[PDB]
Amino acid sequence: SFSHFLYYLVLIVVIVYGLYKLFTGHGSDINFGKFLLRTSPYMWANLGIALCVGLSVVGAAWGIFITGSSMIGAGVRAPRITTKNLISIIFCEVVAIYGLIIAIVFSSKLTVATAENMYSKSNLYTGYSLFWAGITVGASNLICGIAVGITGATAAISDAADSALFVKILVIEIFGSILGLLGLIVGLLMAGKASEFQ
Amino acid sequence: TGKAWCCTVLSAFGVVILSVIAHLFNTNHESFVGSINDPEDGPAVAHTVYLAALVYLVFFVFCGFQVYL
Amino acid sequence: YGIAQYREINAGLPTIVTFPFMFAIMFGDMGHGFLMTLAALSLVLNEKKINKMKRGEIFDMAFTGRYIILLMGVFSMYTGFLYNDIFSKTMTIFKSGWKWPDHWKKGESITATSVGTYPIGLDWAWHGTENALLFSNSYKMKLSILMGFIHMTYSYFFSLANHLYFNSMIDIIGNFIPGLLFMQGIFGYLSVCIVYKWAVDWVKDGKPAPGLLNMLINMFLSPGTIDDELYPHQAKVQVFLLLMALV
Amino acid sequence: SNIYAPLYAPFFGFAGCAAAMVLSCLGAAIGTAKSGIGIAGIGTFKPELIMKSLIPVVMSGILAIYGLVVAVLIAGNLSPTEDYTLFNGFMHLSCGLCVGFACLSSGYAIGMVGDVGVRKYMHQPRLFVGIVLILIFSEVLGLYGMIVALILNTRGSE
Amino acid sequence: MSSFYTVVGVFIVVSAMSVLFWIMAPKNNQAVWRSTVILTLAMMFLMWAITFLCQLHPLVAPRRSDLRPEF
Amino acid sequence: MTELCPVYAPFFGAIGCASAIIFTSLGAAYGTAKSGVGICATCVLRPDLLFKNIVPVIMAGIIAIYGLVVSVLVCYSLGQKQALYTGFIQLGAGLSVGLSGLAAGFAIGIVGDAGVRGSSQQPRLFVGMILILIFAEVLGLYGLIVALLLNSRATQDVVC
Amino acid sequence: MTELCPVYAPFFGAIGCASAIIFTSLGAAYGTAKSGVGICATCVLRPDLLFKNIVPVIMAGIIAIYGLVVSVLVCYSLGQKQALYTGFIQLGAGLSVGLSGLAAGFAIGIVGDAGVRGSSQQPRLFVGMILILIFAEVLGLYGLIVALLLNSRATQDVVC
Amino acid sequence: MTELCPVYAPFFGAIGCASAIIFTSLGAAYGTAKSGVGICATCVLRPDLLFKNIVPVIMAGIIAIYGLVVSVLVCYSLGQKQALYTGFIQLGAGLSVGLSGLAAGFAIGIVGDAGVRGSSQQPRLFVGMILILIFAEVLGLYGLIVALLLNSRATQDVVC
Amino acid sequence: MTELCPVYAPFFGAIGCASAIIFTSLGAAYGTAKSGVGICATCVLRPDLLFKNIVPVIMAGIIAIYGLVVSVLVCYSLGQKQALYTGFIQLGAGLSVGLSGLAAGFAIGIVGDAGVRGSSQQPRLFVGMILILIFAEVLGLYGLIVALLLNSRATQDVVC
Amino acid sequence: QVQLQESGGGLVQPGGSLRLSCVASGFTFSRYAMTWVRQAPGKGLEWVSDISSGGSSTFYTDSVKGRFTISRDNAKNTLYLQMNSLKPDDTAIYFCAKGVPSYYSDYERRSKRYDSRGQGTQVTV
Amino acid sequence: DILSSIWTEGLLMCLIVSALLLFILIVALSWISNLDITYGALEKSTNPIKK
Repeated sequence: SFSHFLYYLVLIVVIVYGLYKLFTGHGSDINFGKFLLRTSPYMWANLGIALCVGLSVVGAAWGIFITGSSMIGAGVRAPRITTKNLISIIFCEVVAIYGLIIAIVFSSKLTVATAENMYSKSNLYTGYSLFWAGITVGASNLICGIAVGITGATAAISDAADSALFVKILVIEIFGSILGLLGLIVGLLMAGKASEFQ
Repeated sequence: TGKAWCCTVLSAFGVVILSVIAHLFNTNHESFVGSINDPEDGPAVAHTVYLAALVYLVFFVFCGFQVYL
Repeated sequence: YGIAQYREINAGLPTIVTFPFMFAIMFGDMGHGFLMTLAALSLVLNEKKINKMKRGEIFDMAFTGRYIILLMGVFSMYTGFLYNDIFSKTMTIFKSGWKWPDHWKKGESITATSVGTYPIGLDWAWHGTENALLFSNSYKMKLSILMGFIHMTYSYFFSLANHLYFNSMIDIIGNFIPGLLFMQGIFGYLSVCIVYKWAVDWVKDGKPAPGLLNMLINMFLSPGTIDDELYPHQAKVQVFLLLMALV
Repeated sequence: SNIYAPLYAPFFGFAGCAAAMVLSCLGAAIGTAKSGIGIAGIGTFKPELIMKSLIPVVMSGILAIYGLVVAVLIAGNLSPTEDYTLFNGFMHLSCGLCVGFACLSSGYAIGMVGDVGVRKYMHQPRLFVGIVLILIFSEVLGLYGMIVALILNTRGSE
Repeated sequence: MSSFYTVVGVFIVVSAMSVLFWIMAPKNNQAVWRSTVILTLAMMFLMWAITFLCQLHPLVAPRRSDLRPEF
Repeated sequence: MTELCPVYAPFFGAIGCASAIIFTSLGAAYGTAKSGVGICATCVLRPDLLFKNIVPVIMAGIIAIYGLVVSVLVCYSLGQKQALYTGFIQLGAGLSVGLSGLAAGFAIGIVGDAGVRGSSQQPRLFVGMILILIFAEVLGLYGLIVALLLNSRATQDVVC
Repeated sequence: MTELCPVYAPFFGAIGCASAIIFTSLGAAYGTAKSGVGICATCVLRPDLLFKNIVPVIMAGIIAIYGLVVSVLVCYSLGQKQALYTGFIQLGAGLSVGLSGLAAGFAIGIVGDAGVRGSSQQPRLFVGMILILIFAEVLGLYGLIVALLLNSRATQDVVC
Repeated sequence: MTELCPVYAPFFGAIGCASAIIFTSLGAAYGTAKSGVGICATCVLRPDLLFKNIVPVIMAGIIAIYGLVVSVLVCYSLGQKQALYTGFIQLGAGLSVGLSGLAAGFAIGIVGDAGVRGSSQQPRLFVGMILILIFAEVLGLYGLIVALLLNSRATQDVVC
Repeated sequence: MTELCPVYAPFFGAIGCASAIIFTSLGAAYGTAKSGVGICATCVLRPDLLFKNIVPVIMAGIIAIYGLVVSVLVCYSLGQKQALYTGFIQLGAGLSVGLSGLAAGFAIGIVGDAGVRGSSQQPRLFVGMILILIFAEVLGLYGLIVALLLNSRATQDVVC
Repeated sequence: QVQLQESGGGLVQPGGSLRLSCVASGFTFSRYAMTWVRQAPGKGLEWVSDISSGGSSTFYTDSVKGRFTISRDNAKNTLYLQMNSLKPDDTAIYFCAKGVPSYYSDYERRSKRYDSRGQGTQVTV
Repeated sequence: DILSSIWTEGLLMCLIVSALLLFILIVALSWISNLDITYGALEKSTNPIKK
C-alpha cells in the first residue's frame, strides 16, 4: 500500500539523518530546545485558537450527521421521533458553543508585545499555554461530539421501536456529553495564569 | 402576467432608495461623504444617481400598465 | 413539539410575543424588517382571496404563518432602530453623546470625548469607527445573556403555576425552590453583576474595572480570593452563594 | 539564569497536561459508545434489563475522572512567575502519557467486554455477576496509570 | 443629564401603564390581550434599558482616522 | 529587515486568505454533490417535490459565502511590510472559517442526502430535515464569528 | 540580494502561475469525463436528447477558462527582480482559483452524470439539474473573484 | 559564481524540460490504452466502423505533440550559466503543459471508452462523442498556451 | 551541567518510566478483551463454568502488575541531576518490560479465547489451556527479569 | 499638508553632548519611519540616521556610528537625536524628515528617499 | 547563535503551517473521492414477473 510505504520511508529518512548528525559529532545541531525559543509565540497562540474552534466544529458536524441520518431513516415509519430526538442534535451542537466560548476568552490575550520584550519568559509561557489549551479543548470536543453522535443514533432507532426506551437510553447520552464540559474546565485551568502578551 | 410584478416591485424600491441616497449626497451628509474614501463631490454623484432614479421610474410606470391590463 | 398535559399551562400565550421577538434580537435591521413586514402585510390584507385558492405546502406554510411573519417583521423594525442600523447605515436622529476634537488634518487619528448619553439605541458616532466591534460585541454579548436569563427564569416560574394549580405541594419543596436557588444563585448573580458594572463610573473613581468572566470562574475554582473588587464584601457573599448552590 | 530552568520547559509541562485529558476522554468515549450499542441492541427484546445493566457506562465514565485529576494537578503547578525546571517538564509529560494511555487502553477493554456482556446477558440471566467481575479487572488498568502519574507529579516538583 | 435613575423612571411608568392596561383590557379574548400587550411592553423595555445602560459610563471611546477635517 | 516585520511575514496572510475560500469551496462542493444526487434519485418518481427539496443545495451555497466574506476581509489588510503579528492573525482567521466550513459542508451533504429521500416516503419528514439541517449550517457561522473577531485585531495599534 | 527581493522570489510566482491552470484542468477533466459517461450511456436509447444533455460538459469546460484567465494575468507580472511579497500573492491567487475550481469540477461531474441519467426517465428533472449545476458552477466563480482581488493587490506600493 | 546565477540553476531547467514530455506521454498513453480496449471490444460485431472509431486515439496522440514542442522549445533555452529566474520559468512551463496534458489524456480515455461502445449501437451518437472529445482536447491546448506565454518571458529581459 | 549529565538526561528516563505502563496496559487490555468475548460467548449454555474458565482474565491482569512494578522502581530513581547513562538504562528497562508484556498479552488473548471456547465442549481440555497460558505468561516474566537486572545497574558505579 | 518643527542648536565646544529634538503633526506619526539629514555649507544632503516605526531598529552613518543615538516617542509625535563627543566636522544644519512607511529597506535608504522635511536648526562646533 | 543557516526559524514556521494545511486538504480530498452515485434509483428496471 502506497500510504504505508510513505510512512516507513519518512521514518527511515528521519532515523538515518539523526544517526548521520550523531555519528559525525554534530548531534547537538538538531536542538529542539532552540527551536521552541526562536519560533514566535504568536504562531503557537493562533494555531491554538484556530484549531480550538476548528476541531470543535468538526466534532459537532461529525456527530450531527451520524444522528441526523439515523433520525431521518428511522423517521420514515414513525415520524413522531423527529421532534423528540432533537435533544440529540442539541448535545452535538453544544460542543461547538464550548469551542466558540474559549475562542472568545483566548482572543482577549492577543495584545502586541514590545520588541525588546518579544521572547521573554512570560510571553513564551502564554504562547505555549494557549496552544496546548486550544488543542485540549478542540480535541476533547472532537472526541465528545462523535461519541454523543453515535449514542444519539442508537437512541433514535430505539425510540422508533418503543417510546419507553428513549428515556432509558438518554442517560447514556448525558454521560457522553460530560466529556466536552470537562475539556472546557481543563482548558480554562491551563489558560488561567497566562498573562496578556506584554 | 407574472413577469410584470417582478419588475414593478423592484423598480418601485429603485425609485425610493436611489432618490433618498441622492438627497443625502446632495446635502453632503457625513454618512456618505464623511470619509477620505468617499467620492469627493456630493452634488455630482447625486446628479448621477438622480438619473438612475428617473430610469427606474420609467420602468415603474410602464410596468404599471402591464399589471393593470 | 408535543401536546400539553391536561389543564397544564399552555406554551402558546408566551410564544405569541417571545417567538418573533427573540427572532428580532438576531434579525435586527430596519430595512430588512420593513421589507419582511410588507411581504407579511400583503398576505394578511389579501387573506380572503388567498384562503380559497389551493396552495402548495411551500406557500401554504407562509400563509398559515402570516400573522407570525407580521409580528416577526414589526419587532425586527423596532430592534433595528435600537441597533441603529438600516441597510447597514446608521441613522442620525438625535444629537450624539460623543464630541470630536476641535481640529485635525487629513489622515490624522482622533478620539472622541463623552458629553452625554444617546437617548434611544446605539449612538450613531460609532459608525465606521475603527474600534466599533470592540464595543458592540461587549454590548450584544451582554444583551444575549441578560435576555436569555430573563426568558428562562420567567418561563421557569410557570412550573410554580402548575404545582399550585395541581396542589402538588411536594414539588414546591422538592423541585421548584432548590432549582430556583441553584440557578438564581449562579447565573442570576452573574446577571446582577453585568447590570451593576454599567452603573458604576470606574474612570471617575479611578478604580480598576473588574473582569466579570474571570470573576465568574474564580468564585468556583478559587473561592474567597479576588483580584479586583466589584463591590464591598465581594468575597464574603460569593462563598455564601457557592455554598448555597452546593447545598 | 538557572540552566536547569530554560524558558522552553513549560512546553513539555502543558504537553503532558493536554495528553492527560485528551487521551482519557478517548478512552471514556470508546467505552460508553461501544457499551451504548450493546445496551440499545437488547432494547427491543428485553426492556427490563437496561437500568440494571448501565454498569459498563458508569465505569467507563470514571476513566474521565482519572484524566481530570491528573490534568488538574499538573495545571496547578505551572506558572509564569516560577522557575519551572526542565526536569519538572519531562516528569509532567510522563504524567500525561501514563494516565492517558492507561485510560485509553482500559476504555477499549471496557467497551469490548461491556458490549458482548449485556448483548448476551439477555440470553442468560446468571451471566451478570461474571460481567461485573471481568469489568473490574478491565477497570484497574486505568487505575494503575493514575497511581504512577501521582507519584511522578509528587517527585517532579521536589 | 442622565443617570441610572433615568432607567428607573421609565421602569415605573412602564409598570404603571401595563398594570393599568391589565384592568382596562377588553373582555373579548381577554387572555390574549392581557398577555401579549403587557409582555410586549416588558420585553420591549428591557431592550431599551440594556442599550441605554451600556452607554452611561463607557470604558472605551470611538477612534478613527478617515474623517475629513471639516466633517 | 525588522525583527517584528520579517520579509516572509506576508506568506501567512496570503495562504490564510486562500485557505478561507479553498476549504469552504471543497465543503460546499461536497454538500452540493452528495445532496444533488439525492434530489435526482427522488424526482424521477416524485417530480413535484423538486423545488421543495432543493433546500440542502441552498444551504451548502451559504457556506461558500462565509468563505468569500472572510477571504475578502483579510485580503484588504495585506501589505508588503506588514508585521508578523498581523500575519498570524490573518492565518488564524482564514483557517478558522476554512476548517469550520469544510465540516459544515460535509454534514449538510450527508444529512441532505438522507433528508430528500426521506421526504419522498414520509411527508411529515420534510420539516424534520429542515430542523436538523440548520444546525449543520450554523456550524459554518461559528467559524465566521471567530474569524471576524480575530480580524478585528489585525491592525489595532500594531507597530512595525 | 536586496532582502525584499530574494533570488528565489519568482519561484512562488511560477508555481502560482502553473497551479492556476493545472488544478482547474484536473477539475474540468473530471467534470467532462464523469458526465461524458452519463451522456453516452443515456443517448444510445435517446439520441433526441443528445444536444440538450451536453450542458454539463459546457459548464465543466468553463471552469477551465477561469484558470486560464488567472494564469495569464499572473504570468504577465513575473520578473527577474520581483518582490517576495508579490511572489506570495501570486501563489495565493493561483491556489485560490485552482483548488476552488477543482472542487467545482467534482460537483459538476457528479451531478451532471446523475442528472442526465435521471433526465432520461423524467423530462421535468432537466430544469432541476440545470438549477443545481448553477450552484456548483458558482463555487468556481467565487474562486476567481478572490484570485482577481489578490492579483490587483500584488504589485501596488511594492518597493522592489 | 554569481548571485543571480547559482551553479545549480540548470537543474530546474532540465527537470522542466523532461517534465513536459514525461507527464504528457503518460496522459497520451492512458488515453490510447482505455480507448484501445474500447475499439477492440466494440467492432468485433461491426468492423466497418473501425476506422471511424480511431479518432479518440488520434486526439490522445495529439496531446503528446503539445508535450514535444514545449520540451523542444525549453531544450534550446538551457545553458550552463543561465539565471535562476529562467530556471523557474522553464519549470513552470514544463509542469503547465505536463499536468494539464495528463488531465486531458485521462478525460479523452474515459470518454473514448464510453463513446466508442455506444457509437456502435446508436450511429447518431458519433457526432456527440466528437463534440465532447473536443472539450476534453481543449484542456491540453490551454496548458500549451500558458506554457508558451511563460517561455516567452523566460529570457526576454533577464540579466546576470 | 557536566558533559556526563546534560540537563535533558531525565527525558530518556521519563520516557522509559511511561513506556513500562503504556505497552503493558495495551497487552493487558487486549488479553482481557478477547478473553472476555470467549467467556461471555460460552457461558450462555454453560453458566456453571464461568468462575473456572475466567482464569485467562487473571493471567492478562497480572501483566499490568509487571508494568506497574518496573514503572515505580525507575520512577523512584529519577532525579534532576542524573547522569545520561542512567537515562539510557531506564529507557531500556522500560522498553524491555513494556513491549515484552505486549507480546505476552497478545498470546494470552488468542490462547484464552480459543481455550475457553474449547473447554466448554471438552472438560479434559482445561488443564491443556492452563499449561499453554503458563508458557504465554512466562514471556512477560522474562521481560520483567531483564528490566529488573537493568534497573539494578542504573546507578551502580556511576559518577556525575 | 504635513508640518515638522526642529528644536535645539547653536554653538558647542568640541567634545560636547548636545541633544536635538523634533515634533510633527498632520500624519499618523507611528505609521512612518523618521530620518535626520544634515547639510554642511556647500555640501549636499548627508544621511545621518533613521529609525523604524516601532523604534526597534535603527541605522547610523559611519560618521556618527558610535557618537549619536536616535530615539522616538509615538505618544508625543516627537523625535530625538542625542549626541556626544561632538566635533567640528558636525557643523551643519540638521533637518527632521518624514521617511517611508514602517521601515527603510536598503534600496530606499541608498536612494535617500524621504517625503518632506522641516526648516532645520543650525549646529556649529 | 542561530538555529541554522539553512533551516531558519522562518522557514520552519512556513513549512509546518504548510504541512498542516496540506494534511487538511488531503483529508478533504480523501472524503470527496468516495462519492458514489446511487445508480439504481436513476435507471428504470423492469421484469414480466411483478404486477
